Amino acid sequence: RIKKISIEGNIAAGKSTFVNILKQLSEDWEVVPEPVARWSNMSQKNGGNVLQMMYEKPERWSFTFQTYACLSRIRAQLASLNGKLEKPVLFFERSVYSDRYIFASNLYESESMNETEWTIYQDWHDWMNNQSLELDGIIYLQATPETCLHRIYLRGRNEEQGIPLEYLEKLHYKHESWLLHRTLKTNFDYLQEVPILTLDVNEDFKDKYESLVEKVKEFLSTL
Amino acid sequence: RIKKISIEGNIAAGKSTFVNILKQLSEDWEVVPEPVARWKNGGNVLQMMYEKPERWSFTFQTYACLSRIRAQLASLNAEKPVLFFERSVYSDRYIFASNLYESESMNETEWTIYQDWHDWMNNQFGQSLELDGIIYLQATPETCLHRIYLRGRNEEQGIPLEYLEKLHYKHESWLLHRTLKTNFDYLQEVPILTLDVNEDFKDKYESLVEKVKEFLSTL
Ligand SMILES: O=c1ccn([C@@H]2O[C@H](COP(=O)(O)OP(=O)(O)O)[C@@H](O)[C@H]2O)c(=O)[nH]1
Ligand SMILES: O=c1ccn([C@@H]2O[C@H](COP(=O)(O)OP(=O)(O)O)[C@@H](O)[C@H]2O)c(=O)[nH]1
Ligand SMILES: Nc1ncnc2c1ncn2[C@@H]1C[C@@H](O)[C@H](CO)O1
Ligand SMILES: Nc1ncnc2c1ncn2[C@@H]1C[C@@H](O)[C@H](CO)O1
Repeated sequence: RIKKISIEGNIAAGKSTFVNILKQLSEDWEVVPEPVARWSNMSQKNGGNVLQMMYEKPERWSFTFQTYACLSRIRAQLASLNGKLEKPVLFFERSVYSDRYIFASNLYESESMNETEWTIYQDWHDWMNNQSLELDGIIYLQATPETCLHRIYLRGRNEEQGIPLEYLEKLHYKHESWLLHRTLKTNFDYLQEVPILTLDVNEDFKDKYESLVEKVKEFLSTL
Repeated sequence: RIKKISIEGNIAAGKSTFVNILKQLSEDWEVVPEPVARWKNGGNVLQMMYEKPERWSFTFQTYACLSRIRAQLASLNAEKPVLFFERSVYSDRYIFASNLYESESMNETEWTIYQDWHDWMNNQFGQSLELDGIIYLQATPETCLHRIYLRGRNEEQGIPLEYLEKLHYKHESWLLHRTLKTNFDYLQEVPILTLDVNEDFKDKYESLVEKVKEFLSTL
């Protein structure tokens, strides 16, 4: 019996950092890192190609990217149900919900996907998933768009130095509608009541992470 | 129990005609017809695919092949049931997406990604969408183009002849010479039936339907 937890947060808030932190702390704790972040500096080929494209001309490629990136996530968390794990916990790096209600939905609103692409994507999504990876909990790593902005700066990936404060602000608002106010409605009945834990990570924690983690073990003890 | 046979063939060779014909002759005989034939968003995407195919080919193929996949999964649930599909997931790939890639309307990345996906879309869900046999409706491309005009269609009245030829050779290679190799290995074995439908058969299909039965009798 493996519990599944999704760790969520904006570009550069500290997800793979944190995710690599609890990694080391438990033999019963495994993580699945988001394939998009690894393409991000032969699936690596396809993955590498589509990301630069996506940046250069989102209005052309958001639909091919979002489907490929989401397919990539389903097969990764699947191959992890196997892999490992007495008191198992699987941490996901972001989820198939993130894909759709944060990134895909955002590109429609931005018009980089038209009604047709969005409507198709929505039922591919709806369908692709009805056919196991339901989550037991959600951890929300909360940071302001300016913290993420400088942390994209401490990361120094080429492509992301472009990314402007306004796109981060945009994504922040959607994480807050979804994970705090629980304002957003989904087409997945259960994700209206998945328990959620919200961690504030504006303060660095790379070597001052004990409370965060005590908070994690608590919430985990209450599932 | 429920055998699945594919009716294959170039555009307007007569596939929609033969399966409807076959459909009235036996309580054991049902069919699942390809959605592109049928073509809301499928209709916008189809229309866009005629407009700027270098833009919409990847998107159309996706939707077209999963729109097919579910349709056939929906049908899959008499004494000797036989379900004929109006083409298969293989047609989608090794006839159409192929060609479109070959014609540069998909780039390498697009192509590789689609093959990957397909590879996975039709394995995860291979539970009986797998074919028992294939019936190749064989027509000359010059025949298929009269039937293009016969069927009288908006967008269709301009199919260059040359395209139909693009589609012929691919069929012949897969279906006649059997030169074409895949990643659906079973496929390079499965019995194929080659039918000549150059002669109109709308009201003369007994010889056609005789063979289909001699054929089904050996599976
Ligand atoms: O407490 C922290 C958390 C994160 N980071 C840095 O912020 C950048 C982006 O964080 P990460 O890649 O983990 O964010 P993700 O987007 O994966 O959430 C990296 O340079 C991390 O070193 C940091 O310096 N202090
Ligand atoms: O023996 C035949 C078979 C077909 N057709 C006509 O050819 C057109 C296209 O055939 P169909 O839609 O069946 O071809 P498909 O694309 O479905 O292979 C239709 O208007 C048919 O009525 C015909 O006149 N004689
Ligand atoms: N679905 C997605 N998952 C993870 N990251 C995504 C997704 N869609 C877009 N991105 C990011 C945002 C940006 O860094 C780049 C393309 O804009 O990829
Ligand atoms: N996958 C496909 N299945 C059936 N027809 C297709 C497919 N891809 C393209 N077509 C045809 C070719 C042309 O007649 C029209 C527009 O591309 O649809």
